[PDB]
Amino acid sequence: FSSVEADRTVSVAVAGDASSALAFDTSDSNGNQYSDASSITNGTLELAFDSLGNSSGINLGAKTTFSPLFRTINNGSNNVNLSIYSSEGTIQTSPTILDSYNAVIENTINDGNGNSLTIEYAFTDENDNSIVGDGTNGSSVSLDATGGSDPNEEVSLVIGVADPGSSFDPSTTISGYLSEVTIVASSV
Amino acid sequence: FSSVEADRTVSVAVAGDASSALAFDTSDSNGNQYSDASSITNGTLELAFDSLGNSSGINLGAKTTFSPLFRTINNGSNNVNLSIYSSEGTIQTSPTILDSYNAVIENTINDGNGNSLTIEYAFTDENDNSIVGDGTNGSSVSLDATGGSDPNEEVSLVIGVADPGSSFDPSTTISGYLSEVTIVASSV
Amino acid sequence: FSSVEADRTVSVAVAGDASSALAFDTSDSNGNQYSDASSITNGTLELAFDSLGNSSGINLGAKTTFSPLFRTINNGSNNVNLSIYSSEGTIQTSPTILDSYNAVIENTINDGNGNSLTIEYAFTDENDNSIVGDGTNGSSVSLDATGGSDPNEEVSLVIGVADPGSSFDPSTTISGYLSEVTIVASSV
Repeated sequence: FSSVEADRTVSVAVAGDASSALAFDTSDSNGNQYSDASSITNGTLELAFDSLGNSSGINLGAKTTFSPLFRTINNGSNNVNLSIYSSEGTIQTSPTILDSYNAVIENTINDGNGNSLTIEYAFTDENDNSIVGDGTNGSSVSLDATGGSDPNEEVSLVIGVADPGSSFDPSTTISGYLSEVTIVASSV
Repeated sequence: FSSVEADRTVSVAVAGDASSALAFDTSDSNGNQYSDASSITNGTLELAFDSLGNSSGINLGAKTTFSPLFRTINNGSNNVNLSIYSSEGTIQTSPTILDSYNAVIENTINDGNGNSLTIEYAFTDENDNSIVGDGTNGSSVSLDATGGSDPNEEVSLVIGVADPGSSFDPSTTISGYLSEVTIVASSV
Repeated sequence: FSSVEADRTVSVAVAGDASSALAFDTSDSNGNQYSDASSITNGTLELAFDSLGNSSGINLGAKTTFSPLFRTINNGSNNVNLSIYSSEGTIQTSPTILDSYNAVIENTINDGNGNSLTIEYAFTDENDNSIVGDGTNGSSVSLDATGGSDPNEEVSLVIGVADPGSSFDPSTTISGYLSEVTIVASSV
């Protein structure tokens, strides 16, 4: 009624690695690292497939499948549909190289004195389901809310690369690959 | 006219939670309540993003949108422009992390052996419009007077936090965050 | 001179609302009532914040400021200084909650199984001066009588209440608040 009101107060906190509302751990107690393909976050989760040592990244002209990779944690106030839609790349359905799974993240680049090289990505999760984000249909998996009993996420990955016998070479420049694989855990 | 007149009497009452000239409540229905992000006021309403059960706060380098959050109730005999702005932070326009909305409440913090980390807050109301208080222009929404027919108000929220490149770490100290989120429901 | 005289007769007329030497009014033609915070005098003028409707009083921890409230009307001869010294309450300077203002009327109350809650008042009118009573210095404003030009008076009000996070609870009894806000219009 014609007045101001200043009774509010707030407390906030930030946790980058293992205590956010939606976190990622990538390790097992008294066990092993799930895989060093992805490393413990430095304050931001990172994927390092493009370089391993004793191998200059992915092997061309074949299918490279990666182990469970990083797990996920949810503690928000609602059940969530975790999904990955990879803003930088492009959503593709009915894959051209990884023709088994339903939908994928597509990327393509060229040499510079050579032309298209085609690559494809898919995150397979629990029953090999391709978790490929939210789109016209996208793809997602169910999760438990704050507490609950059972989160069920160990998001595996598959990398597919074409095999051009010409119009491409594995030497010299290759333009930038994908980055910024966004994650969504919206409500349902 | 050269005389005193003790002609007056007055009655005053105080109520902090659900019955006042301007009230904030969570009284949806026989079915549900509006999320755990802001518990019922203890005498003064409080925002509790500091912790969500297992989680110690918010994700870095990501956008954390939140549910409708607390509602607002007006009971004064005037259509009032409800608005929100923190006296501890500062008003910013054309957000650096939340670049969709028009304006935000900007806050920043640092590690102590690591320098700035940036963060922004936006309250979106019943239609995703950013309420950011009263300023040179600010932002506000309409309301109904005493009784009226439709207070038709609920204040949504979004939290955006920048990503730390190599100049900040969650480890060790993080200086104080925002507090005292004031509110204005002045006369239009 | 050893005798008595009885040449006496002079009438007395009483009117509780408008025709008195000092009076109060609340509305004007073809327009609006100033506000229902103080309804028209029933023979005595009352302040009714306790029952604003759809509310149980004033918000805690807020600078509850109200509309211009009642005006003041004079029909006497001499210019007067108008002030409110609130016999029941206490006079305080350098307010503790409404700190910007000069002087205030102070009151405090408790729970019975809980302790002090602090509240404060002040009127503004022209100059926004407290107009709080006559005391060691008090606070007053000038007013004209028998027309001439006009009284040019309208006494607004502000209500401040503290924000105790403990030692108090809205629940259960809150002992009596202020009453008898006395008014003085004295000679100068």
